[PDB]
Amino acid sequence: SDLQQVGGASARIQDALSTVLQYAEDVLSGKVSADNTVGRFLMSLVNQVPKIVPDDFETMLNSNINDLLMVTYLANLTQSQIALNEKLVNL
Amino acid sequence: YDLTTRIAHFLDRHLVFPLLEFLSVKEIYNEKELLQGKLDLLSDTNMVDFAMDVYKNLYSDDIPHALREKRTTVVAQLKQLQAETEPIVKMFEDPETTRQMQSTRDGRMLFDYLADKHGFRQEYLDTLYRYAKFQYECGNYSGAAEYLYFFRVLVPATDRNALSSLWGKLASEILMQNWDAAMEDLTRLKETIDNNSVSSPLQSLQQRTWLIHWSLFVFFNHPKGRDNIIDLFLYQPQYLNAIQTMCPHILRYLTTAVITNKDVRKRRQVLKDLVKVIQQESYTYKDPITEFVECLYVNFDFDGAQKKLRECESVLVNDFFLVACLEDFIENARLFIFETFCRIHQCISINMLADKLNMTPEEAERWIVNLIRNARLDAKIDSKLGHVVMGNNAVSPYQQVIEKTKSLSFRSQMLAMNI
Repeated sequence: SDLQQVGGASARIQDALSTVLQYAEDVLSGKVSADNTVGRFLMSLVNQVPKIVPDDFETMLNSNINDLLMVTYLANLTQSQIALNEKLVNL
Repeated sequence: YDLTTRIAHFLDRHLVFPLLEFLSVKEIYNEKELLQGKLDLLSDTNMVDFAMDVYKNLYSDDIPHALREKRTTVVAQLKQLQAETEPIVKMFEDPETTRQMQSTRDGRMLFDYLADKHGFRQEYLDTLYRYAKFQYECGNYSGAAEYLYFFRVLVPATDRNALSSLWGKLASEILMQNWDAAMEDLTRLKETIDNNSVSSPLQSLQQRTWLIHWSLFVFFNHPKGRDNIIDLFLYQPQYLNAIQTMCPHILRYLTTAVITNKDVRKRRQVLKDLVKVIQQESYTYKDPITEFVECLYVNFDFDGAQKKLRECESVLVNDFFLVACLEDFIENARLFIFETFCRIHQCISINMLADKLNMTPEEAERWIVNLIRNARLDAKIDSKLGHVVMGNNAVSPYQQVIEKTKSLSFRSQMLAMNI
């Protein structure tokens, strides 16, 4: 959660930075150091996450979320069975 | 098995009145003809079935056997031989013997009515004993034997005479076609084998074979007799070891009488405990038509099997044996192989079923719809490719485990929280 807040704090700095970088070009002339350089950084982000785009891949992602949820659900069941064994042997 | 070690010393030394000789040089379906010969010897001469034997293929040699007994009906055998033109010059025993028998029945019949009318206990037993010799000597006179056996049966040496009388009344009235009397002595015979008698090796075996002979041929409710015979003496497909077993045929009728009167769940036990036990392993390599049904079923073939079963239908529809439920057997054989095939299948083309069995593809579609209509097949049917598609690939086993594990334990903890 601390890492997610650091990442959202950073992402909000990126929104503010790119807004300033564009507006510098609109106002008079700007963005020369931020041209194909930043366009490669933003692409470097996008190529990694979200990887690709089609329906096949998001369907695969949602199936994996259901399996990760199933493993998490089974881990609640194992912990509850350990609790059922715990509750029988501490009376 | 205990009774099997009783067989093991003896080795097919069965006591049968015809001895060994049956109607020789027979042509069509030799396993069926061989079966008829072991059955004729073990039923002490059938008689009725001789006409059936001739109807399937022309044989002269029932005449053979048919000439040599008189107590079926003397006039019938004499007419059978004089129709053939057998020039015996040996038919002189009967007018003397029958005339002694006529005097014997009427000079018993006068006592018959006195003993009934007086009701005296010694007189009735003496009149019964004086009767018992006569009805043993000639049961042709069938209704006279039935009147005698309606009341007491038993005479001083009880076991042998009662048991032979039950077999004789059952045999006579099966031949005469009096079913109610035959149904009575099918019932009376299976009651009588409890106690038992001395049970010297061959006696118990002959009793097993007599139960097979009345149960086999099917008149009324023989699926109940199928249930009574199998769990009696504990589940065997032939009921004898010592290598020579061949009765041969009972498993064929028995399988159908499970399929058309019960769920097939249930044929998994028949496959282990009747089909793969060594008595059937002995029988299978003596009957390739029985072998094709079992061997195709246990190996799960799709298109050698269905053609060979259709080839077998052609022989089976020309079986002249009594069985009653013939197309019931054949149709549920077609269904049961299809049901077995469809258990793990992905697809079936409607046409590819139709060409194979020689039926029209609409008739094949409506037949598959009847499997679905009865819930003998989960499916979807493709309307525009004409293929039926199955899909029972059950994704997620976890929940029905979860149901049981936490229902018992959690409620058991709740039971604990009260003392």
